[PDB]
Amino acid sequence: KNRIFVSSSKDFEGYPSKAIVPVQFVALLTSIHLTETKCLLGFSNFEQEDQYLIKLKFKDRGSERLARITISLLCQYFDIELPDPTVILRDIHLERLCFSSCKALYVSKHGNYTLFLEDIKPLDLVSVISTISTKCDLNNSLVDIFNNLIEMNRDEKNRFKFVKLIHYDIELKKFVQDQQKVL
Amino acid sequence: KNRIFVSSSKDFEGYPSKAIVPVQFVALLTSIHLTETKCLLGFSNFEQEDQYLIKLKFKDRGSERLARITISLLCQYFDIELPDPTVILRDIHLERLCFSSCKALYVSKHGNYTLFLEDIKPLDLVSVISTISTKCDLNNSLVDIFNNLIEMNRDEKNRFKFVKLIHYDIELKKFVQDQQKVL
Amino acid sequence: PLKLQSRKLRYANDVQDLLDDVENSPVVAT
Amino acid sequence: PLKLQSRKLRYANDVQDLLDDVENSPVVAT
Repeated sequence: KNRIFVSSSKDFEGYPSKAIVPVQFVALLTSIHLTETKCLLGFSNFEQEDQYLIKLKFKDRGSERLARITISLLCQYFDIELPDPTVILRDIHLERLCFSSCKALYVSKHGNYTLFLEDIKPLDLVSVISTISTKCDLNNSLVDIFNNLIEMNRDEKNRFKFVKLIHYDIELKKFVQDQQKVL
Repeated sequence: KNRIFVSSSKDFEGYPSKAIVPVQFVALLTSIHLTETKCLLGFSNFEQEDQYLIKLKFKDRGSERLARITISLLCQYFDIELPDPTVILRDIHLERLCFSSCKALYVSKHGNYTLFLEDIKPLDLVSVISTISTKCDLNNSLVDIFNNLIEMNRDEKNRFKFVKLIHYDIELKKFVQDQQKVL
Repeated sequence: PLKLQSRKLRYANDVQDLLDDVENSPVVAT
Repeated sequence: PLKLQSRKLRYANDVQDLLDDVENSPVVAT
């Protein structure tokens, strides 16, 4: 195929006013908005605010079920607690880091666009850390994302703090430290 | 609601010739059959053969995508390797134990029936072991399933062998041992 | 009232789709 | 030939559905 990798939501400024373009990006899951009519997943690389809003479209009950099961599995994979009906989650990153490799379809018309979900592959934090330590687009994104996350942690006013992560590992405490030295 | 818990596929003999009944069961994931038109997930409690065949229906591409993402997430959660197109997996248990709590809709007509997927909650093997060690329907099923799995391991002709599990843990080796004593 | 008309419709079609699916290609036949 | 007629149709409707969805309720408007 010819899937185009996007490193920032701003890339979408050079895209056609009316086209269907397969894209792919890497970011942290930051929010979920599940209703009975639609589902929007928000991701961000913190270049610090929501940036990518992916939509899971569904009209009938059969597809709604699939959307529900999808959200359920994604949340369970990241150890996110779900009450399963309008469901809303925000600033997920403040409590849990959820790196994700996502593939989407950019669909525009009249200059307006929507990113529809094609595939989402969660990335294990342990593998993310390892992948950065030992050692392309994916890796550049993972590095950039972690750097921003590092600057946000230094900033005293910013609500993001590693120590406040429900999964603050000893290994995470170790990677952050040895990661600031590079700075 | 009034979801009925089933402990065996044979229970479906007392069900209506034409009705929609919400059910729920616990079993191991044993097979996947993903095509471009349908998707069937096979589960078994090894009371030793496939027993529950759950279907994920989808007609259009939008719902097919959701089905794909669902299978992708379920497989990733269990560390199952997926090539992502007709996709087939069999005797998954011989390589990986994948306990699952599933909720389905029994839909019959003319005496024939189909179990459609409503929700699937994977169960961590570590939690399964713990839940059995420390210490209802769910627990009875988890115990029964593990007992059958234990007898299948004793049987020399049976292909199922704990030691051959890609995830044979030291803790798994320990739970099995201390579990045969109860027998 | 509008969020209810839609629900009823979606639920009503869902019932038919599932029943039709079982009629044409059951997973377990007798 | 039958598995292809279906594909073409499904893909063709998919394109329309997605474009129609963006036209009625875009997630990002300008």
